[PDB]
Amino acid sequence: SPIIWINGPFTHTAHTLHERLPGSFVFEPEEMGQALRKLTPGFSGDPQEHPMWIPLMLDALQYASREAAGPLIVPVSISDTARHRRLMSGLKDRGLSVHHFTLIAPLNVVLERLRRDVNVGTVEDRLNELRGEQFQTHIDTAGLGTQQVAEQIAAQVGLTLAPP
Amino acid sequence: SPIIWINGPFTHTAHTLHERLPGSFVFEPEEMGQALRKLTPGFSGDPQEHPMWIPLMLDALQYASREAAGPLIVPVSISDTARHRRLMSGLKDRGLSVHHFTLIAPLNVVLERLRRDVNVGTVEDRLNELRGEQFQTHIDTAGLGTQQVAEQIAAQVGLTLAPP
Ligand SMILES: [Cl-]
Ligand SMILES: [Cl-]
Repeated sequence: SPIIWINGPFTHTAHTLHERLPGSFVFEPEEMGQALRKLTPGFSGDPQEHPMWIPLMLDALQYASREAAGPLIVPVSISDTARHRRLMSGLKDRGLSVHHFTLIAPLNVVLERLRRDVNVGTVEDRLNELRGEQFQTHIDTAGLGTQQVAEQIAAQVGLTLAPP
Repeated sequence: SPIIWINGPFTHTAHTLHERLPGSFVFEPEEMGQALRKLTPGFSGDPQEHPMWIPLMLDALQYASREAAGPLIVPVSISDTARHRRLMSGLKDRGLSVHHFTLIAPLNVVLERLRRDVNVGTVEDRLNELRGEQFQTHIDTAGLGTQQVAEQIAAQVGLTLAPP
């Protein structure tokens, strides 16, 4: 069944798609990061930088793929071109064909989300990096609510959404 | 005196500019990397990933700046948006105002250079990353020889080149 892989600079999109695709399951890669941080002596920093995170999370994803009734929805937040490539070639290796998207979001929307929980230049650098073609397919969310992003993503992948 | 900071995906440009700007000096950041690799217990990997490389190379650059007769020319090869930012804010901190450029080079030119000493997708990912606006000012070298890139860079920074 389809795998919808959504990279973002921030979440709600994944949830919205989930609510409107019956049988769908939200696979959260961070669960593998939390396991690895607890199982590793002397670990610090971003769990998603653990050397085993990419291969073990993708192994789990492959198994999840075989068990999924409906579409498998995977929210990620990756900025590193090298980690992105590693992930993309890992999927391919495992024979997994995913619909992969990167959300291009307006600076003010990102800054406002971060504040409701931040150097503007550092945020803008990130958003500028995501706009690189190594991150295609791009979905620009300017002027769109979560419902409309979800709808746009579903249209691109050829999926019919249940109503809101 | 002006600092001409040239990031590239590959070298010859720096040399050409050097040959046509009397009094100029080519500052090679990799010399600091080689020192740090030899001075560090258990070190492996890219010397330019050494945690002290950014701050110590930039300290050296600041001193070089005070001693330079002519323009200071600095060839770098950086792909990491995070390392790029670190470098850019480090310069600013040290009060150094540099003319910073990233060469956008054609895929075939890069692939051909690498062969004369390589996964096409991995190269293309890198070139796509460099085209991000976090890497401005961009200089697209399509159709240009080293002499013409040098000339273009000099024009942008307001410098008169000696003849070839
Ligand atoms: Cl795209
Ligand atoms: Cl530019």
